[PDB]
Amino acid sequence: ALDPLSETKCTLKSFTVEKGIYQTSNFRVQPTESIVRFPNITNLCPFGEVFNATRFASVYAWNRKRISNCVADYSVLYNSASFSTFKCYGVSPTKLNDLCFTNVYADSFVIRGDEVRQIAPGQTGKIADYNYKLPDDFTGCVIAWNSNNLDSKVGGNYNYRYRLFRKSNLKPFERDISTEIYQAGSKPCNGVEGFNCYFPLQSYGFQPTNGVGYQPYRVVVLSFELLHAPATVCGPKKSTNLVKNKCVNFNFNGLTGTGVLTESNKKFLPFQQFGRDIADTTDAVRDPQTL
Amino acid sequence: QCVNLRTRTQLPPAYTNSFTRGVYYPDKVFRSSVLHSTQDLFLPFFSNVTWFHAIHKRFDNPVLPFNDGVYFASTEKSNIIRGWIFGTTLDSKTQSLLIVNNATNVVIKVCEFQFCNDPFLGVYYHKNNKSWMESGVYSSANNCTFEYVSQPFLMDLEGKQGNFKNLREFVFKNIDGYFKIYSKHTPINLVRDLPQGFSALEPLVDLPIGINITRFQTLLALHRSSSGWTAGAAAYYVGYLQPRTFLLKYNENGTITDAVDC
Repeated sequence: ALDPLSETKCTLKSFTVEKGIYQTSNFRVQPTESIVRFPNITNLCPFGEVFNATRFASVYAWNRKRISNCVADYSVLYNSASFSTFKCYGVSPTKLNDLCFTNVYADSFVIRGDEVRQIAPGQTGKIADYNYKLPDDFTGCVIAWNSNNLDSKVGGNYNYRYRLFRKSNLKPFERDISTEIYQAGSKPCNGVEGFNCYFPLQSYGFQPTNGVGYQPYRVVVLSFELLHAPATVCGPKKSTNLVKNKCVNFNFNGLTGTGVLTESNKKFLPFQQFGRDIADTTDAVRDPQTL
Repeated sequence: QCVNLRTRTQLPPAYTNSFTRGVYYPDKVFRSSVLHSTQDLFLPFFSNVTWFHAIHKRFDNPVLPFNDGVYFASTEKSNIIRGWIFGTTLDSKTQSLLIVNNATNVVIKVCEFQFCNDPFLGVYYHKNNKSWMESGVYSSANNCTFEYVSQPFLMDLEGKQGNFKNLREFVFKNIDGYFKIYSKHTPINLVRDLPQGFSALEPLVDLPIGINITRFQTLLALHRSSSGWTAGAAAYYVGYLQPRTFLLKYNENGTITDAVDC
């Protein structure tokens, strides 16, 4: 590796060299930069809706919004700092953008501060058992935002209620809005509560003077599903500027390679994204952003 | 809901030969001045295609199979064909893919449509203040995932009869859950409702549906001035895809100009 003459002697395996021409190596231009292009991320789902909904459903009547066929930037919520608690199971919150999912649901409801501990896999309580239960294999996410300055009312917000007693425990993601009187004894309740009978639902005491444990918390549960069906929702992909006339590594929306990109005069069709040579080799591409 | 067109009589399954029709771009790849082979689902040349007629009692609207994929050659004057149905049971039991054209824009939906016995997108009092707009193809639907709308368009909903000057050919294929669609529009001179010659079909929309489809049905519109409605002149065809091998002659501008069935 000192000089080309010495590289000759190593190839020929001779300390002496005769007159002529000898091949010794293979020159190759190493890539300098790396291009990454990906089309715009328009048509985002309104994930801010459930996080900042004008009105929330009750706990026993927990609503659900489906999220699919869109790009969902999960790092916006993580870095938004508009929440009281945030915790994801199985996958970190900053890493969800690198994943694709078949279906994602948003179960929104409001609870007290101390009741947030029950929303997690393997928990039990008034909320976990009779109102809203999660499976032990829950690998979703849970976000909580204190709404004491928003949802509390003088005398308690009676529009938000929850179940205190039930004849049996709920299942994962089960919902029940029945007003059946919880029976304990053998006698019939006759539709009214009392001795060994109790109306299971009760209203919340969300007043402006509540504490950290009793104040209202706008909670949303984000469960992710990976099924046989193809992915309908994914995170956003990064992009950069467009380099030209320089050897780089290509990473387009669905293509990879290495070569010198340069303008051309080819005429693609409107629904034609990339090209091929006579030997099925790539020789031209359309930028995902600019046509 | 349950009542159907009592003035409906089914014609026998006539057949005609498809000379060189039904060739589409199997991929979004550009190729210039070459001749490439490809093994995919195509319509074999000079095959038989089921003829169908939709006019007031020669009005055909049966349920066909959709095992491998089919074709349409929709040529008409009154724009009777407004959309299609695709599904296994075509009721609330299984999911069903719905495509409709309401004379202002195309709309695609996947819901548990409990379809009627004789669904149609009709219009009534088409004499004054028509405005070219729709004026109940299913009874109920719930728990559904997909919705889509493309660019708008204007359709003529007036009752007319005569010769046709337009051919709108379509293809429908299920690609590993993706419901791919191809289409083309060209002027014609009507002969037997099956114009001839070669023309390539371009991709229109890709749809991640994921439904296991086995049947389909047309939404033939009806009009009057469901049991006693009229309909203008219209006809169409139905093909059947098969796993053939084809050559594709691309020109300089990436356009396919000829083909060969191997």
